[PDB]
Amino acid sequence: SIINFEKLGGGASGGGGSGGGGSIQKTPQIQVYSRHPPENGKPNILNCYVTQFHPPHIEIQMLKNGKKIPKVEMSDMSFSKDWSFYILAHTEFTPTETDTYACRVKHASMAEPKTVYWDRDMGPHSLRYFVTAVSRPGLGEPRYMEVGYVDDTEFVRFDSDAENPRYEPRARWMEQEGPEYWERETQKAKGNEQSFRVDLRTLLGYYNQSKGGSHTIQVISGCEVGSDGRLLRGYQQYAYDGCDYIALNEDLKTWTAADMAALITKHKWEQAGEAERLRAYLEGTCVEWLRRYLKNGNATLLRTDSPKAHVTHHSRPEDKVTLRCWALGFYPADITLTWQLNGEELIQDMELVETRPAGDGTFQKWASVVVPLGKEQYYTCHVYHQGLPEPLTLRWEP
Repeated sequence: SIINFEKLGGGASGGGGSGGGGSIQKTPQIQVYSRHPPENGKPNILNCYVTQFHPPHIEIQMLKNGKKIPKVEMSDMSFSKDWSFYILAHTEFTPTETDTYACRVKHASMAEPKTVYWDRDMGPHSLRYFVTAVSRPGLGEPRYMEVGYVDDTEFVRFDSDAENPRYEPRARWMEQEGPEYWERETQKAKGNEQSFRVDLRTLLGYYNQSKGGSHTIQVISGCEVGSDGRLLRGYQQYAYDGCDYIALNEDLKTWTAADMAALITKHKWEQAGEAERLRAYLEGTCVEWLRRYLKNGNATLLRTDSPKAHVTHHSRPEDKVTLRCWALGFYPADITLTWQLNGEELIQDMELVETRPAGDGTFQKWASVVVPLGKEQYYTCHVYHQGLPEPLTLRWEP
């Protein structure tokens, strides 16, 4: 159960100033890949994973031979610890030897759209809420969202852009909670929504910004609990336009304000004793709810799926070749892939991609290294996953 938020601003706006402000935007990183190994003629799923962008508004199109693919599905949007957003776009497809596919992304951080082609060669716990409020002048009321996570597993979601906004279960095990729980969570969310709507208007003034620009307020609120049931860390962090604004310090008593706008909120919260209110929520209410969700999600939550791995071989200009170590279908996402030459790790020359979702709940990752042609048998790939009884060792097999 997410906390009921206290407004960041004093209420009254103004701050005689317009067209005086705006922060850096973050460029999207893109990966295009199939869910399953690509076999010509076999239906598969093609993914376009877009991460690290800010603001949240983004346009994604998937292309087949240069033409827009009409039926492209989009996952709900989320954001990570660094405040940057991520989303997965996917479409069904049956790959062929000669059909080219690509993913095109339009985002304010870039001058023109970016097209990325599909290259098909060869023991604690935490309850955290990720909150997003995005103003959108002209296009309507601000979009407000509350997303809940038990150990990085999304389990509840409230989105104001739904037809009649309501908290929804995102894991089957939350279906146990009765009507009173959902009703109370839904009403608290709508109350929180109003708080952020007012803060959006107020911070617009604190930063002397134009009235027609879209801005974002984000929050990460929650608790990390040790196996002994004791609070390990409490979180109450805010960002404005993707940059730190204010956060409760580890002492659960004082605040760290990132700029002068935030000092106004800090002073306001110190006088009202907001830190004490959060400390109580973080050490009590948050921990109690986390225990209740862990109980209900028991049989589902702890589970792990070890990576199925293998090595692929690819030509490089002249006497060099690339060995690519693949780790597929694993869960959770945490994993380590390394290449060794003579029992020694070659981290400083490996090429790797950020771990990514297959779209079926599992993850994928690969690490590669360039080696002399004919020396492939001198290298070994090591896959360390928490689901592995023992770290895996693989070699290229011809």
